[PDB]
Amino acid sequence: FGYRDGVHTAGAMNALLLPSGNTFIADTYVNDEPDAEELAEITLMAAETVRRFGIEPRVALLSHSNFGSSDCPSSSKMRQALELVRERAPELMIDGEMHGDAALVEAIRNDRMPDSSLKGSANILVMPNMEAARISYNLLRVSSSEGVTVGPVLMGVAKPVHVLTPIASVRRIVNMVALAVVEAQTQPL
Amino acid sequence: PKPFDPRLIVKIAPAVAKAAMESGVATRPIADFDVYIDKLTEFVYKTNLFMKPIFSQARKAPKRVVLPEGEEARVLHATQELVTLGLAKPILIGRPNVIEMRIQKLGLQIKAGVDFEIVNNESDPRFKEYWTEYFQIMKRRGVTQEQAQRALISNPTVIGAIMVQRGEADAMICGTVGDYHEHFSVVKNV
Amino acid sequence: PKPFDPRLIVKIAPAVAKAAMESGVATRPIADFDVYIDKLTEFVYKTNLFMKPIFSQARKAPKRVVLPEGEEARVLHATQELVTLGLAKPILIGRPNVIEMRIQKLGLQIKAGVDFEIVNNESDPRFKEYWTEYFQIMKRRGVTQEQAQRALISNPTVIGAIMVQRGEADAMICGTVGDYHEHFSVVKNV
Repeated sequence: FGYRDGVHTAGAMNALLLPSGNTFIADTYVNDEPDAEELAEITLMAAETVRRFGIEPRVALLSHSNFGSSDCPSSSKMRQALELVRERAPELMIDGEMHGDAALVEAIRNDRMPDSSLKGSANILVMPNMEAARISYNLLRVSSSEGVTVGPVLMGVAKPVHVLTPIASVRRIVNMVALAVVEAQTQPL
Repeated sequence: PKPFDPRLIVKIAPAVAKAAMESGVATRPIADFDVYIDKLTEFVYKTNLFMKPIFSQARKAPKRVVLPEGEEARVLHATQELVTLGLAKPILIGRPNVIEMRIQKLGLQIKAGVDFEIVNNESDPRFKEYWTEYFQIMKRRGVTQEQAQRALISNPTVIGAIMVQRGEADAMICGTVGDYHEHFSVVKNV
Repeated sequence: PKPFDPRLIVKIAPAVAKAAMESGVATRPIADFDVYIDKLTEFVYKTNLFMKPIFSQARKAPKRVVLPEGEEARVLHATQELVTLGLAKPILIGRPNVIEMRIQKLGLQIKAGVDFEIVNNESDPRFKEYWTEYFQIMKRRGVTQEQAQRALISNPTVIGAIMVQRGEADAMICGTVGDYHEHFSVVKNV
């Protein structure tokens, strides 16, 4: 198929149901160590996919650094990705980089950064590498006592296709068939 | 005066020269005494010949300079010599009691509030604005509000940099105690 | 007492149970009250069930612990609760006036010099030995003698680490204000 026009990367995104609501995690399956540009493109595609669900996207970039408390290369990569995203789509609600609890809890974020541009609890989480994304996704999947997901949604390819996992149940297959049909209804971009 | 006082030549020689001037025993009269005193000083201090344009330009319009390390003896001596030369308007940072006691101990003559200003770092009325501005600058570099307050209490260099940034001073001279790169990092960040 | 006081269950329920014990209306007598109070506490605090072996082992022989950050309200509350449980012998670092005034403000009952020791960082008789030892440790890591004295005056974590190293304490708990890695660096170096 190849990439859709205007994009040079692909990503995977998993849905999950936490006490704070529905939440998406990217990227979990494709890129082993994305750079800033790939992170920006993944963020934009994830925002569009979330918009499909009739939800107002809210993005958070996660790291062990908390608003510049560290200067390891990963945190710098997040800062560059954030500036790129703000350059491209100015109307998107996004902030970072921050800790996970700050992203999920309003009071913690407001204590440390009273004037953040992100309101409420984020519903899209972008990780620096596939290690963190996969580990967090699995641990949260088991610990959030439901154990149900909607993933992996694949974004970036020029045709409406998705790739599942061998442990996928019937309901997940039905959900992805419906989602692919919805994507294919409009003329592919 | 003690034998090794360096001001002896500068205070004596022009007076004797003027006494020669009045009594008519001189044979090679000097034009003006200012260049004479300058030459004597260049003999004394070995860098006046190099720094003379700087001193001449600076004496035309003094500015406000912050010395965060306002309890060192060297800084106090420098403040006295700066006031005497009429070359700047110093501002010191530290506890007023220690500064006054050491001024008495060293036998200087500069008087707090008349020749220079003392900023009490432990208790200042502008603490709120200072730490608020520091946080507004450094929030994305990993500085929480409590860290900002602690820094504005404990770090004189930060106080000096914030004072210069807001326009309450004009220059800062720091770093006579401690490592170079911590001061440089603070200055570059602010 | 206020309605939300958590000690209410622990103080009330065993007393009512013992009253039932005396009057003979009980039908399922309890063996000993200690496990009962423990179970109630595990209901209250949600981590006693996990930490019970640690508490039981620690209560057999208390040691000496240094809390360098001896002016925070949380540290004072923790000191009170540690003294009450008979679980350690705390040592606090800070200015005695502020510590006493805040103890009065919070309405605690621990008394300085009887339940815990206060080390006045600004003026201590063992300042010389402490900064000498710190310099002897850190001279090859770029720490001059003046830096050592300044650190032993201004940094409570260094004072605590030196106190532990010399054997005047047994453990240290620090880092409730400021960044993690500065405290960790000091601890690792010492």
